[PDB]
Amino acid sequence: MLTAEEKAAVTAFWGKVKVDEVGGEALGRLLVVYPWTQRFFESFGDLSTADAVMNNPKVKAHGKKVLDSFSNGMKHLDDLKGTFAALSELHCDKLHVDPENFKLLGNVLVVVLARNFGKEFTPVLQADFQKVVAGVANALAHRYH
Amino acid sequence: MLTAEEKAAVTAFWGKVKVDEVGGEALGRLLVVYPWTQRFFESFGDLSTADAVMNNPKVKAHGKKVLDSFSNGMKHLDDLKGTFAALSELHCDKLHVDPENFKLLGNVLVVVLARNFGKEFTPVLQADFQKVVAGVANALAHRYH
Amino acid sequence: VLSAADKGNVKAAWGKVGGHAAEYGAEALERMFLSFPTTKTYFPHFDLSHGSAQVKGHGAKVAAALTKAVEHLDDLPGALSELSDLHAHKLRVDPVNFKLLSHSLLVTLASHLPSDFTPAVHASLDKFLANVSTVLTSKYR
Amino acid sequence: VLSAADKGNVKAAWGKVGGHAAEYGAEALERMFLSFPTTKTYFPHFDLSHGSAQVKGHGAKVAAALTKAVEHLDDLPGALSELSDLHAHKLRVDPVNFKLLSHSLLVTLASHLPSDFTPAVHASLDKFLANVSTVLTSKYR
Ligand code: HEM
Ligand code: HEM
Ligand code: HEM
Ligand code: HEM
Repeated sequence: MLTAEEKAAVTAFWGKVKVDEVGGEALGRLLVVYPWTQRFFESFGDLSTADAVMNNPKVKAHGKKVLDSFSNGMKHLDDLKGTFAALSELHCDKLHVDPENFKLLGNVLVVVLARNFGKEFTPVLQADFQKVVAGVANALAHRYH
Repeated sequence: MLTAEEKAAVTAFWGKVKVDEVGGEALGRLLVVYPWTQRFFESFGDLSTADAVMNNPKVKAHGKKVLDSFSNGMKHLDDLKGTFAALSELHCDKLHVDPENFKLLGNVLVVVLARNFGKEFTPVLQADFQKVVAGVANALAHRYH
Repeated sequence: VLSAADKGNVKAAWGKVGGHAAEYGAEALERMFLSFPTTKTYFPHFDLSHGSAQVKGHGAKVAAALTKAVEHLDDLPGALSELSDLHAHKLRVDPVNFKLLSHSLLVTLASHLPSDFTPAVHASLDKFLANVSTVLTSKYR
Repeated sequence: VLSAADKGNVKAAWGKVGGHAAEYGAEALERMFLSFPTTKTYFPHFDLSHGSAQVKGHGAKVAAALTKAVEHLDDLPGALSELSDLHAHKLRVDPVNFKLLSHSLLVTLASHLPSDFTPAVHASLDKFLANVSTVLTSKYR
């Protein structure tokens, strides 16, 4: 996990991230970029086109939930395994989400932050952030590991 | 991991495995099938061709070392994380082997057993064996997760 | 991308498979379902009991598609269009599963052609299967 | 495998990159080495310091090969044969590295072309980068 710095930086940056917005774009991009992921969101309705996906109310709403868990995860960078324990159970045991997918989402999230913050999302910050999403991907993959 | 049912199965079959031969064949096929792995054994000499690789004495020799580690794991099937802590450390921390590679070797191992046992290595026996290799690969990749 | 050597090796292996393609096709499904139980989620309507006539019939379908691909090694996307359509667009199969069937298929060929399944042939077959997998999981139409 | 929409998206996005290709190519390398330090072991003879003139110059070369590939979307293997030889045969780069670089490039592009880096463009470029990656890790000689 992060050290004092990585953490603080990661932290400070996060304070500027509009979860609502960013979460809907992150989930949406996942379904667009790695389309097999749509299989898990069948109930979401129309995912027929990229526009349909990005504009789907279920996608957007679910995206916000995802980002909330991330924000929580950001408060407990110390214990990501503990914090994600329930989700680990859901995703692994009940949903059977191949863990490879957790990585794709974390990566898509970083792309999204880069998009929304431009240069402000520095190579150095990006890096602490890669640590974070890898930690989250590992916590969720626990019922595998 | 394995149930006692499966523990027994896996154990009985293994009793018949020619560690010398299987080991050398497993490592050799890895290097030939997934060529970039050759980068970690540059020191082994000539790995130019399949023939070269398969007949490389260091390859043969090292394949045995590995399978030996395998045999031991088989004995400590309930604590693979511990039994491989040392190796996890070597391969992850020192060698910087990407853990996906750990899955490739196990898989190669299963192909070799199948080539060597034919009908003896049944779908049901293979199934049990897959849990083992998955276990060993997760235990080796431990230093990451 | 396959070497000329890969293509010959694939053709050679396949010629050995010959009339047992279907059988091998069936055994592979069989091995996948047993070793990787999550693959079963894609077949809710299938009788997945050991020996199912359904899995057998399906094995023949799979084997039949693979022989088609072997024959059109220079235009797989062209050869397997209808199949990407089904796998990528219709069923939305996670790419990881294609790695499970490929492995299953190599395990199967190895056990039946121990003499023929040389490291070189193993290497080419792996590449070929990665190639088919890519075509089947791509939405290029 | 790329669709016709995919090719359109790649050509258009790369068109917007224009004269800043080298710069983006350099930033992608810097982001890669910083985020995934294991990547650095492929460049032991390089000064991987901040702003190394070596990294910047390397960035330029990587960007020029991508331009070349954009210009040859229909025959990557043919277009990148020399680079495959280098990366596959000589360097033996583990394919996971290509994923790290592809990611690194997408992060760079999104940050510099936010209004152009649409979900559609993002999908098309990701696929294009996986195709290049496949070529560069294949020994088709
Ligand atoms: C960073 C990784 C992820 C995080 C933090 C995350 C978070 C969440 C959260 C917070 C929920 C809702 C929990 C609740 O019902 O109270 C959820 C549900 C769900 N997740 Fe994820 N998720 C992640 C990755 C994925 C991936 C990669 C997939 C599949 C491609 C996936 C598929 C689902 C599905 C299908 C549901 C339930 C849908 C529903 O019932 O509405 N998740 N996830
Ligand atoms: C099933 C997974 C694996 C197991 C159980 C395993 C086991 C071993 C063992 C027992 C050793 C010798 C340690 C000693 O010197 O006492 C070793 C060393 C080594 N392993 Fe593996 N290994 C595995 C996978 C891999 C893979 C996939 C690679 C890379 C392609 C790899 C690369 C190496 C290297 C480079 C060495 C050291 C060579 C030397 O220093 O002589 N290992 N491994
Ligand atoms: C070597 C790769 C594969 C090949 C060549 C292949 C080939 C085929 C063929 C020929 C069919 C039947 C089409 C028809 O109705 O004529 C089919 C159907 C199907 N395949 Fe695959 N397949 C492959 C991989 C997979 C994988 C990995 C999965 C998921 C685990 C999968 C899931 C299915 C399903 C769910 C169906 C539809 C079954 C039905 O309702 O009849 N396929 N495939
Ligand atoms: C899209 C992916 C990539 C492209 C287009 C690319 C492109 C290039 C080019 C154009 C060169 C120099 C050729 C010349 O000498 O004119 C090169 C060299 C090299 N590449 Fe890549 N590369 C890619 C991925 C990678 C990856 C992922 C790595 C490892 C992390 C890597 C490691 C190297 C190394 C070590 C060299 C030799 C550097 C030197 O000694 O000058 N490449 N690459």
